[PDB]
Amino acid sequence: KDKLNPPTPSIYLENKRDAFFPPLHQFCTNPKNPVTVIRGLAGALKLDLGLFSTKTLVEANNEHMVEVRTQLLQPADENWDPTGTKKIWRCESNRSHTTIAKYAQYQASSFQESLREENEKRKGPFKTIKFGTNIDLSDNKKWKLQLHELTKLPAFARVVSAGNLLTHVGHTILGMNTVQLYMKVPGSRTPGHQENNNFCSVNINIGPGDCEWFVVPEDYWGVLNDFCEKNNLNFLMSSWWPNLEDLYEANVPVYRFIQRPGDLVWINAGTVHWVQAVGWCNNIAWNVGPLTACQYKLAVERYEWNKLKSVKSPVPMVHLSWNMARNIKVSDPKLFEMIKYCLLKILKQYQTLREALVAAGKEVIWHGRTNDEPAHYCSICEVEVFNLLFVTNESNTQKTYIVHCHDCARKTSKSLENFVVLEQYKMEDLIQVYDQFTLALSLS
Ligand SMILES: [Mn+2]
Ligand SMILES: [Zn+2]
Repeated sequence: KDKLNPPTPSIYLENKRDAFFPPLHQFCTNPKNPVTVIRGLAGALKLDLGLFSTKTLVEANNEHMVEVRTQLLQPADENWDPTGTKKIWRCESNRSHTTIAKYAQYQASSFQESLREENEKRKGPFKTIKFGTNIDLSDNKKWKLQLHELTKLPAFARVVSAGNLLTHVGHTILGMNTVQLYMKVPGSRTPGHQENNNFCSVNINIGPGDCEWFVVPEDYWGVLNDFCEKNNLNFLMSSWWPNLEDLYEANVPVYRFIQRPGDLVWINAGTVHWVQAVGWCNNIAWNVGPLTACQYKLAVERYEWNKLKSVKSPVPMVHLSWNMARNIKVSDPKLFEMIKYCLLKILKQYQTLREALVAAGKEVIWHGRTNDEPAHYCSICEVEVFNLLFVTNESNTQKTYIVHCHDCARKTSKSLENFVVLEQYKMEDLIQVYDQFTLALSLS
């Protein structure tokens, strides 16, 4: 079917008016558009992409850390087993570290080398390449000019904004509400995935070369999960590169497009995607969480799925839900009902546990909290832990306060005799936040 190769939702910008036009924001967050390519974004805003060129990055912080992926240079849109015999989903990829200066040297000499090959005239086996990924641009003292340039974007796409759920978390989530950079050579691949907790993502290509993107809508993610399981792969944790002929056979639609320098790619919530560099280029990217029923729902879903799969959630959705109720006026009826429902479940579960502890003669110790204090996760199983923290007698004494969930504490100490129970929020105060959380009127 032609329906299996649909056109890319595209927007063509010419000037700042186009960029700040409110129907642009609405188009991107619309659940019917799995991806939006905003062409000419940098040119329309007069963004200086030069601030992210390799030459500029070397000057700024030449010893900055780069995560290296070593990969094979695969042909076109395919992925072959190392012997060149058959197309498979699993990708070979090995990890190491380097610096911006050292990777810059490789990026440049890579280009010079292919110029010489091009002037020499005249199934594998495949060449080996290196991809510089996940470069941390969180420090405002190291990247002042770079980060300031990105405040020129329209609000809905900024790293920080009043309408961004990740801004309301209240603390840093590295690489989600901070910027990451990528330095590439041709063939540099990002394997198949969904964003952390299904949050939207924003990506700008710095150039000078192009990237090629492959995209599948959220509601087909289960099909790809089966494919992984039938090929002995972990959908969430393994490196895989889909066989397009398999997807076509299974009637999965695939959006495919080219991202040129200055183009911005908006990946909508839960959209499955994978990417490869066509030329030599750098990219920047971060996450955003629009205030919509769709975004909140898909985020909660992935939060619960990660528990079943024993994978940590980078976004603490309990902590976030309470902050929304504390600080945000919500006027969408559907979104409001979702948050209210979740808070009620949290409150009931907490009341049940607390009464069980008291009925068994276990002391609950008032511990309170400092504000802007991040959410806590279990030091053993990495689940989010809210309000009641389980800490060993020894860790308490030393005031290291090393957090455990209730289940992990019980597994260690059958009657909790080795633990104390710390409480960060009074029940009356949580009940009030819940009771005063009501639907705001908006005529929009
Ligand atoms: Mn991504
Ligand atoms: Zn645990």
